[PDB]
This record gives sequence, structure tokens and C-alpha cells, in this order.
Amino acid sequence: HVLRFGGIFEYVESGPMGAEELAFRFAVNTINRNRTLLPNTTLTYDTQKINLYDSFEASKKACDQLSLGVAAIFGPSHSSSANAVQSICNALGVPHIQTRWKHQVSDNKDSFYVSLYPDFSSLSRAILDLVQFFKWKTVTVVYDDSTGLIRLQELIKAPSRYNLRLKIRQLPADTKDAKPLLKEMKRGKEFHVIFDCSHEMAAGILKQALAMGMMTEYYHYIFTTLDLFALDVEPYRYSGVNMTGFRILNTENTQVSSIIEKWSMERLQAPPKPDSGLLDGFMTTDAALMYDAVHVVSVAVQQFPQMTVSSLQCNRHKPWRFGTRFMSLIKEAHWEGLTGRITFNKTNGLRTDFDLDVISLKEEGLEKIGTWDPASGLNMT
Amino acid sequence: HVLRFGGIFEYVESGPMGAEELAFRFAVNTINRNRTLLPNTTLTYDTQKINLYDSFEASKKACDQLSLGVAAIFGPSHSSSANAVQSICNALGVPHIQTRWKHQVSDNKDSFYVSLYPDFSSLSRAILDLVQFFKWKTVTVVYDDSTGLIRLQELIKAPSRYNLRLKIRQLPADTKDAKPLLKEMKRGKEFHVIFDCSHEMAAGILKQALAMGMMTEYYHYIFTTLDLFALDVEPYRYSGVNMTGFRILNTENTQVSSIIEKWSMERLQAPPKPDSGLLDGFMTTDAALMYDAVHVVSVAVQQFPQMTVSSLQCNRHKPWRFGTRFMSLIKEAHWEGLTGRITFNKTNGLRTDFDLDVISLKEEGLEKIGTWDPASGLNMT
Amino acid sequence: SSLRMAAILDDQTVCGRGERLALALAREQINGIIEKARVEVDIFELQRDSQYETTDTMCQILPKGVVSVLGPSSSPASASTVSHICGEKEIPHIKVGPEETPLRFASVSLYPSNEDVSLAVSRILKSFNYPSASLICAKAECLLRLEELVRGFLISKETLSVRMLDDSRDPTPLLKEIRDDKVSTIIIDANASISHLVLRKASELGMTSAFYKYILTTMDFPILHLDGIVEDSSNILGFSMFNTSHPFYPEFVRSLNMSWRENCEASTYPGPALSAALMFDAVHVVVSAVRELNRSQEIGVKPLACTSANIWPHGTSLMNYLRMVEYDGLTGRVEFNSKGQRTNYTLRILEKSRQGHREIGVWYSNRTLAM
Amino acid sequence: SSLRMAAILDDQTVCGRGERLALALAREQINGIIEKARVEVDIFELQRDSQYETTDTMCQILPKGVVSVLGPSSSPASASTVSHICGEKEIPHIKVGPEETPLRFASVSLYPSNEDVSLAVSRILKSFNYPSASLICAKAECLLRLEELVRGFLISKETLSVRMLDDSRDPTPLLKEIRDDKVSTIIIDANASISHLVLRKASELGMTSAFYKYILTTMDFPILHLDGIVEDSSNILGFSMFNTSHPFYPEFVRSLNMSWRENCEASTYPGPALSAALMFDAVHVVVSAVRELNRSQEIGVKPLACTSANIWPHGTSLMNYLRMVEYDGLTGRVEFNSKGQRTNYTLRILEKSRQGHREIGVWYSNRTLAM
Repeated sequence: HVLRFGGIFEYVESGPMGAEELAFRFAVNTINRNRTLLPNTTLTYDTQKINLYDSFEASKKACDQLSLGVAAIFGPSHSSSANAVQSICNALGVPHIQTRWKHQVSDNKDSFYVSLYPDFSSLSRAILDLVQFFKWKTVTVVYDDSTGLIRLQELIKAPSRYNLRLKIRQLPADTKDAKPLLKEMKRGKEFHVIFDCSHEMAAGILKQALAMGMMTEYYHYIFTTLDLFALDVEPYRYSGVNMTGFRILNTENTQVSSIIEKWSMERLQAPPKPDSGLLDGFMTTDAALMYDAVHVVSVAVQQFPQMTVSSLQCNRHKPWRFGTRFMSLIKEAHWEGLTGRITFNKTNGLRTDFDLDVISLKEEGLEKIGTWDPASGLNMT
Repeated sequence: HVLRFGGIFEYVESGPMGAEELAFRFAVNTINRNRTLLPNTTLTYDTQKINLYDSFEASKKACDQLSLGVAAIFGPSHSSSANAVQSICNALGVPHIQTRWKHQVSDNKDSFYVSLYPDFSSLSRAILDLVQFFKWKTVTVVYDDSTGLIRLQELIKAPSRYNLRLKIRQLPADTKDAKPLLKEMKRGKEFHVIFDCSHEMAAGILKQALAMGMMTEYYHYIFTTLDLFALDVEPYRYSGVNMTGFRILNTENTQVSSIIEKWSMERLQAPPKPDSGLLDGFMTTDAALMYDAVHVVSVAVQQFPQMTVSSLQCNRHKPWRFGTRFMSLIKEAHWEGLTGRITFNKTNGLRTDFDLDVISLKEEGLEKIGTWDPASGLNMT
Repeated sequence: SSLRMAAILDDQTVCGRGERLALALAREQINGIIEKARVEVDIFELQRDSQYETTDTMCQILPKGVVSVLGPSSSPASASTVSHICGEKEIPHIKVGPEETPLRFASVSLYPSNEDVSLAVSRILKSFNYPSASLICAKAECLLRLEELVRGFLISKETLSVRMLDDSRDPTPLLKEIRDDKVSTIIIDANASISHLVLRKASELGMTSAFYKYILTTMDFPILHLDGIVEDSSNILGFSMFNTSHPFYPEFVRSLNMSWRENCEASTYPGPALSAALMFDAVHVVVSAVRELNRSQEIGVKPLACTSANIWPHGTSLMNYLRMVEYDGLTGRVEFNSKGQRTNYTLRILEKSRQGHREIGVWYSNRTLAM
Repeated sequence: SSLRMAAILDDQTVCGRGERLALALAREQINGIIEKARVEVDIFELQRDSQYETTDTMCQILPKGVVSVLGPSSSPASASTVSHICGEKEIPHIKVGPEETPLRFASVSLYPSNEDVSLAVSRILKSFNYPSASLICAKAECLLRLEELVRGFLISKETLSVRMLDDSRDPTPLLKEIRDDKVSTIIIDANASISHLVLRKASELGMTSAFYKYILTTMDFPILHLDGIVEDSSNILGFSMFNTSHPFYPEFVRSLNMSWRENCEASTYPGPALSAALMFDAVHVVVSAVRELNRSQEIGVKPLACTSANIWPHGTSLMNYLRMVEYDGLTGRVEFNSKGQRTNYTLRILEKSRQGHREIGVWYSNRTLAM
């Protein structure tokens, strides 16, 4: 017998498939040829690509997927788009796997969805543990206009409870060239800065700081991006400026490095032109979460043989039969994947418990100087 | 009637003719079609190319040129090579025009040669006037192994008379990549540095300083190269680090900018690959002195119609008839060319009197902040 | 043959805000000129703030001959969804309520943008030399609606500290911590409910004295009656847009005052809701722009759908006429700018008292002016 | 059929240094074994230090059957030129004199490199905690020959100051300025002439007291006799290489002592010149390497020229044998290294006195050791 999974991946200028969709087509292709998981069960899926910034179509696409009969739905990888699919799912009691952060309203009354991306509310605490660690008196968090500062609410609470003069500043989401921004920072002796943006935007700022002469041992930047390790810090590793961040990818394991190794022997998406400053050869965390998004569910489904993909119909139908339950099996399932150990909270469902690896910028490049976790605090070296 | 001049230009990897030889073939081509100088006289020359670092051949080549009958001898553009030609000239009483600095022994008993390149002994004073101007207490001059520190003798004398703690350091003439050098400098708070090298070597160090994070408003470098203006300081003009140097090319004149303009409408030597960091479009001072090396002599020859190119023979012959005199006409001739006003000393013959233009690195790029001269001192703005 | 327009309302009917009634009162007045085409307004109730549920609603509005869509006014998610669809249908969207996280654009809003609201609170603190600020955020969105304010000033104990109220956790330890940091100024941000509640357990801590100064960002301040929690020395500011200059204002308040205890007499009538106010003027603004567009180009509405990729030809046209609108309603001057926000309007800062409210000052869309 | 070798000498004959005689004394000793091929040495006088004049000389040496070229020893420019030609002719060049500004390479030097000379003066100051240095440079080349020294220490009034002596300007104001900066240590750098002159007008300023300490870099120190300028407390160091360990040393000094007032008796005989010393050992080193090369490969010298681009086949061969040389001459152990400099030799630091000299210490090519 076979099971039909979901699949919603927005188009990309790269090629036929983005690094996101590839992670899915690669995950549901390893489980089959591996008796370790889902022995007497074969997996299939329905690919449904949509447009960027398009949620309307995303609704009719996700709905059509439920019409063909599916047990779960993956993607899309956009805030608005996935926000729509999330509702259609919780309305028809169908699991909605997510591998990317999205602006979720605090009035979220949904219950059928799970996010593998490290909860930013619990990730912000990891940042604060570094601030107090470096006896920081002041700091200036600079977030991107792409998303509000709600994602950093915990950082804004520190000045109230903890002793720290935080200052907010916004990055020009228009272009990466923001001289005037770095200008005022050097005028206010703002040496302590915390950049909140992906490895793309982040690299676009480092190139500017070097041109601003703000790259010295006087400055110390902390990035929220989990793709810090995948950043060409060659032109800066000789400078002296310190850099700290996190990495959820447990590359300190053979079983983990083995998968990523076979991933680089497939690119499809040709390596981006050397302009932004990305170190080609390392898999992005965006695709890492998608590989673990399939496993975390493949374990919850194996322990629930009594399940048949029913053909639902949005706008007018009734919740899925084996839905309210199959979702509970996912919010309790654990799996040791690429992004460390997976474990959803026993309440909100969001993944607030995980393992990160503190990394700094030494004279050689980027090395791990410790680890972090919600249970323990900070174990440095 | 016509006059035969000299011509000794070493080969170059660039093309058939180097930027040096082109300046000569261009100078002796403008004087002809211009009644302003040498009205009833046409000029010709004998091209004699030699190898690099080769003085032996350079001797037999310069000697053969005297065999064809010549009034003067230009080039070569090498220390050792030109050092040999200089001797053969003073031995046969034949003028030897030079457009490049060379290690001249203090026991120089020669008398038939003239250097248009700003005497480094008198140029060093221009550097000191900037040191005391910026109330500098300490400084670290870093010269290249290519030439001894005798060229900077005046800078080493300051610590004795003037109040200044100077420190000497050598640049790896092997490769431009000298991390360890810039290392020790940042460890000793050596913010005040004076680089003594061409625009090639100089640009090779700036790229390193930026990678060392030593490019900030804390540092202030002073270059001896007269090709400072012809240096792509785009990646640094945004930083904040200050840079000061000199420029003998009087670009603040229409008559001067007109010649250089027609010079860029001929390249022949294709612009160098964007790697070293040279701003293409500006004529090098090396070729500028050669253009003025022909004029400064064309005026001394016009006022001496009684002159016939005799056929001399090195190793065994007698000094040139109209030689001892034609040389005196050159050490007294003045000419307003590209490199400002030309005027040889009334003793050593070396050009110790000239006009330089102080240039600094502001937020826009490189602009002139004043002038300098041996007669006056310093006129800033 | 008629000027129709949908109105996605999420308001209740039993002791609600009175929005469904606000629209009716507007349509009646418009059809009191006699002499052209009538003006009809369709109402579309909403159950729960959900993208899914709202999408189904729009596929019932398009098939009809609509000109514009009003509301929701209390449904953040259900509001953003309507904008997205209205954008790919060229059908103007009169937003009048929530506003979060601002590509296809085609809609105008009467409700004060989060920029003007934050700029207003900033101008108020200006007349106090920016004392020790301490906003009592009620939710996470409290940081977005007041984004321009939080970024404006430094974040510390001496300039501005932010404290969020956990759900089912109430405003207890909060006000306490404020007393520890000798904070005087406090700016609460929540609905009319939490606004009354936070101050309640506050006044019983001496926090109601004249020593402290509060600033409510909630627009439901004029209806927020504080009985037994306020004093004569207390300082509780607020905001309002109700312009008494409109002769129909007295009649408007009359309808809601009676209808309240006429259908749901299980409680007293607080006062004219801000939601109903926006709904009223909204209908007028729409018919106003269409009236002008019917003078230049004959306006024809053709049934659309969610399946068809068709758009309303007179979409972009009406959008320009909904930009040059000049209507004086129960909210002041109704004018829009480039982006489509409301400008050139006043923002009367009211202050509670022993009985009723007292206009202490006013905030313009260019400069502040109190007393 | 013979072992020839040119020797470009620039030394005079009338009251000179006695180099032309030094070579003769060497050849005679070599031809005192009786038993192989003889050893002839051609002499090539030079007039004035000039590249031009020297080039003509080399075109007369090549045509002959030469094996190596010695000197010049007092002609900086005329020396560098000979090296360049010897390089493109594979004909070894035994440099023994000047050294400035160090591509084709093929030559060895007996004269202490500018590195060891500067390192020696550095090791001396070491035993004095590096007092206030103040070198009295005589010329511009004084900065190159002592390059490793000037760069070694900071340049100031408290560590090391350099003062050059202008031509026809004498050592007057100089020593004066030294007294102003309370400088004790002074390191003069010049020939035997200026070395005697600078100290002369110095001793008449109390500069000859034991309070001050001088260090002469000139190698003509053992011959530099100071009569009427020195005292019993004065401190004037120097350098020497004359190894008395050589039994032929006494006979060597004898030849020059008589020949001096035998041809030019218009003055007294100072002492064995360093130039003649190097010339003597030089000839031995050459015949030594050739002797070993004649054991492995038959050595044949074929007439060359400045016109022909030919080279001496046994050039690179002899160069390796001129590297593994071990000769004990009037200068100590004669050994060379990779580059071709002299190493494993001693450097006796002599100190003038009441009458003669006094070996106060010695400097090795690895560590210093005084007293």
C-alpha cells in the first residue's frame, strides 16, 4: 500500500525546482529505500507549484490537493501564502507541515500545523545569553523591514527586566546599500550590533561595513541567521572584528554529514554568482528543515497504520476522519535529523526546544565555541 | 637640416613599446609640427631596445648609438642599466637624459647627465613638512627592499634634529602579500605610516590593510609615489582612513590637460587587468617626465645651432667636440611642461627645485589641499 | 441601474458595536435627495477571524455587481485577505479597522494609520520632556501598531520600557514593577476592555494619583466610562475623532442609544462606537467618488468571479476618485493622500473626569496643539 | 698548462696599501712545492672608479685564459660591473672590498658582509644595555653598509640618532650636538683617514674621556695609529681579522714594512692593510678550489670575449668548489655558505691604548664573547 503526501512549492528563478522543493523530493526518496523507517509502506506525493507573494492561488492549489486525497501538506515557503494554507488545513483537520517562520497572529486559533523552524521567541533568549555573557551594557538590534520587530519581542523585554540599553534601527529593505545607516552607528559608538536577517541580507551589510571601516576589533556583530557557517568570511577573518551566531545543523555527526555530502553531489540550482559572498558547498537550513519535516512525520505515520487519504473539499465539507488524531501523533513524535533533535512543545505546538551551536569568528574563520539549549542555559568553552 | 637624438628603452611584456618609450616617440613628434619650438629644425632618433636588469648589453647598445652619431641619449629606465650608460656618456662627453631615479653612488664623479625626476633628497623634506604639520610624535616609514633607505636619508635625520620617533620597516619585495608586517604595526599602535614605493606596490599594500582592518580614521598613510592621483581609492574613500601624498603633474592647467587628453586616445599598452587597483585613464609620471625630458633639451639645442652629431666610439676615442658645452645649456634651461616647471640645480645638476601639490583622501576621493616647494615651505588651505 | 457595495461585518447584533445599523442609517440619508440611481448596500456577516472563511465570502461578492468592499473592522486576518483579492479584481477596498504588516495595491483606509497614532503619542510626551515611559503592551501586535514610537526613543528604564501582558495573566505585577522603577508616565495599548481593567487594579495602588500620567491609544476612549476608578486629580488621556460639527451627529447617537436597550437591554449604552462611525462616513465616501466618476465615464459593473481572471474596468478609475474625496462626516475631514492613508484630519485628545470627558488638547496631521 | 687569474687592482704604488705586492708574495709561496701546473696571476690596474673604464678592462681579461677575477677592493662601482660580466661568463669573481645594493649570480666574497658588520656593532652595544647611540655617518653609503643596524633600533635622541658629515665640512658641529643630547656612545663610519680626523678634534673637547665610548666600523683599525689624541682612560674600539696563528704572518708584515720606505720613504709604515690581506688569501682560495676541480674534471680554459656569448664550461663547476673551501690564511678560517658569504670566522675587537692595541673581546659568526 502507498500514502499520498502534500507538496506546495513556489516557483524560483533558479530552475525547475528550488532548494526547498529538492529537500522534499530527496527526503521522500530516501525513506523508501531504507527499511529503518516505514518498512512495508511506500510514499508518493502531489507537486503543486504556485507564484511568489501569491496567497489567493495558494488557497485554490492547496484545496485541489486535498481533493486528490492527502494525509499532510508541505509548504509553501512564504509568510502570507502559507498563512492561507494553514487556515484551510485547520478547517478540514489536515496536518500542515511548515519549514519556515511566518508572521503568526497571536489570535491564532488554529491547531493543525507544526513548525520545525526554531521558534524565534525561544531563539531570542539564546541571543540575550550572549549579550549578558559579553558583559554588554549597550546594544543596537537592526532588523529588516521585511518583518516586524515582533519576532524579537524577547530582545525588547530585556531593557525592562535585565540591565541593557537597547536601541532599534531598521534596514533598508529596498536595497542592500545603506551607507547612512552604518553612518549614524559609527557616530554613536555603536560597536555592539545584532543583525536580524537571512544570510543574503546579512552578507549585503558586511560588504558595506568593510567599506565603512566599521570592521575592526572594536565592533562585534551577532547574527540571528542559522546560515552563519555558510557565509564567506574570508575578507574579514584577517581583519579582527568578532562575529557570533548559531547553527542548528549538527555537522558534528557522521550520519548528518553523510546526507549533506550527497546533497552537494546534486545542485540543479547552479551555485549563485560570487557577488553576495556566499560560501558554496554547504546546504541551507531552509532545505535542512524540509528534510527533517518529512522524517518527523514519517515516524508519526508509521505508528498509525489505520489511515486512508480521504478526498476532502474546501469551502464546503467536513473535517478529515483520521485528522484530529494524526496531528497529535506529530506533536509528540521525536526524530534525530540534520537540525539536531526535533521536539514540538506540548502546548502551542511550536518547536521551542532544540539544540544550537554557538559559533564565533576567529583568525581562521568560523569555529564553534560552545552550545546552547532551553533546558540548560549556556555551556561555553 | 636634422638632428639625431638617442633612445634606449627596455622591452616590456605589455607590447612593442612601453609607456616610457611612447612618451618619447610622442614628444619628438609634437615638436616637429609646432613652430613654437625648433622652427627651422627637424628631429629624428635611433631606437635601441635592451633587456631588463641587463646593463652589459646596455653598454654595447648605448655605445653603438654613439657610433651612428647622436647629440644626446635617453633611457634606459633601470637603475643598473642607466648607471652604465651614464658612465659611457660622461666618458665621451655626451649628454645623458634621465627620467627615472637610480641609486647613484655619492662618489659620482660624472658631469654629463641630468635627472628630471624630483630629487628624493629634496622630496623627503616635503614629507617631513607634513609630519610636523600633523603634530606627529611618532612615525614608521616602510620602504621596499628594491632600493636602500638612502633614498630616505633626510627622513632618518629628523629624529636627530627635529623631535620625532621614527621606526624603520621593510616591505617583502618578494610578494605583495605581507600580513605579518601589517600585524606588528597594529600591535604597536603604529597609526602613522609612510609608504615608500610605486603605485603598484602601494596598491598591493592597501588591499592588505583593508583585510587587516587597519583602514579606519585611526590610521593615516603618506605615500612618496607621485602617482597617488592615479590610484583607485574607491573601496577606501568610504571608510574614513586619511591618505596624503604629492603630485608633480600640474593638471590645474589647460595646456597640460590637453596633452594628457590626447595621450589616452592612444593606449597601445592595453589597460592593466583590474587586480592591482589602478585607475585607468591617467598618464603615469614615468612617461610625463619623458615628455618633458625631450622639451627641456629641445630648448637648449635650439639656442645652440652650432652642433653636428659626431660619430664617437666607446672604449677608445676622444670626448665629443660640442659636448662639454651642449650639456651646460641643459643644466641652465627652463621649461614649463607637464610636471610643472623644470629647473636643474646650479651645482650637482639634479633637479632639487620643483612644485608639488599636496593631496589628501576625503569622502569623495583624492583632492588637492595645498602645494609645496623648496623656496617657500608649505601653503595649505 | 444601482450603486451596490459589499460590507464584510464581523460585529455582533446582541449588545455589539452597532455597525450593521450604522450602514442602514447612512443609506437612508443618501436616498433622501429624490430628484438618479439608488444606493444599495449588501451586508456579509463573518463568524471567526479566518483567512479560509473570508475567501469563500469574496467569491460571493464578486459575482454580484459591487463597486467597493467595506470592513472588516475588527478582523485583522480577515481584513488582509480581502485586500489581496480586491487588488486582483480592481475593486476598491475601504479598510476601516485593523492594520498590520503593510505588490498589487488598490485600497484606502479611513482609520488612522499606525504612523499617525504613534506620532500622536510622541507629540504628547513632547510636552512633558519625555518622562520615564513604560508602555503596557497587551499583545504582540502592540509593537507593530506602535512601531514608529518604540523605535523613536531609546529602550531602557530611564527612557522607555515595554512590558507585555500574558493571556489569562492580568495587569498585576506589571504596575508593581513600574512603581519600582519610579516610572510616572504609562501608555497602555489594548481594546476598551483591557483598557478599563488595567486601570482598575491600578487605581487601588495609588497609581490613580495626579503624580502619574496615562495615555490610552485605544480609540474607544469616548465610550470607555470609568466609574469608581477615577478621581479629580487623576490623569487619563485618550483619543477621539467624533466631530460635533456634523448636525446629524446628535441623531446618530440617538439611534444607537435606543436600539441598545431595545434589542439587548441586558446592559447600559456606553456610547457611539468608533467602528460604526467609520462605517457611516465610508458609505458616503464611496458614493461620492462614484458620483464623480459617473460624470466622466459611464459606470458599468459586470459580474466577476474567483475562477475568472477578469477585473473591473472602472477599478483604477474609481480609485483616483476615492483619492480626491472631500467629505465631512462623523470623523472630521475625510481626505486621502498618495499611498491612500487619511490626512488633514484632527485628533482630539480627550481626558476623563468626575463626569464625562474634557478636551484637553488636539493633534493635527502636521503639528500638535494642546490647551 | 697553467692556472691563470686576473686581478683588477685600483691601489696605487707610491705609499699605497700594498696590494700589487700582496699578490706576488702569494704566488711565490704557491710555487714552492716543486713536485704540476704552475700558477700565474695577471694584474690589471684601474685609474678611476668608473663603470665605463672597467668594462673595457673585462674585454681584455676574457680573451685570456682566466679562471677567476679578484678585486677591485676600493672601487664600489667598478666592482659591481665586474660581477655582472663575470655572471654572464660563468667566470667566478672573488669580491674583496666594497659592497652595496646586492638575477645572474656567480661570485664569492671574503670581506665581511654588511650584515655581519652591523650585527657585530649590535652585539657590542648589547653589553652596554644599548646606551644613547649616535652614529657619525661619513657618507650616504654609510646607511646601506649598516642597514641592519639602523633598522634594528628605534631612531631618536634616546636610542639612536644618525648624523652625516657634509663634504669639505668637517667633524665640528657634530660632536657638539652629541654633547647637547648627553650622548655617550658614538659609532663613526669612514675610512682610516676620516676615522683619525673625527676623533682628533674630538679629544680636544673632553670627548676622549672614559665617560664616552666609541666604536669604529672601519676595518683599517689595526693600522690606524692614534698618537697624541688618545689617553689611558679613552675608549676606542675597533675590528680586525689578522690571525697571528699563521706562521707566515710575521714574514708578510716584513715585506710591506721595508717596501714602504724602499719605494716611498716620504712617510712611515702604518701597518698591514686589510686589502692586501684579502688579496693574499684570495689567490690561495682560488688555486685551492681549482686543485680539487682538477681531480674530478680535467680543467680547460678557452679564450672568451665580450662579443661572443660563450661561457666557461667549468664555471658552475668551480663555483661549487669555491664554496667548500677551507683555507687558514691571514684572515682566519676561510669558509663560504649558500649565498657565497664568508662564515665561521672570528672578528677580534681591538682597542687602542697607550702603545699599540689590546684585544678586549672577539665576535663570532653566531655569538659574541668579550673579555
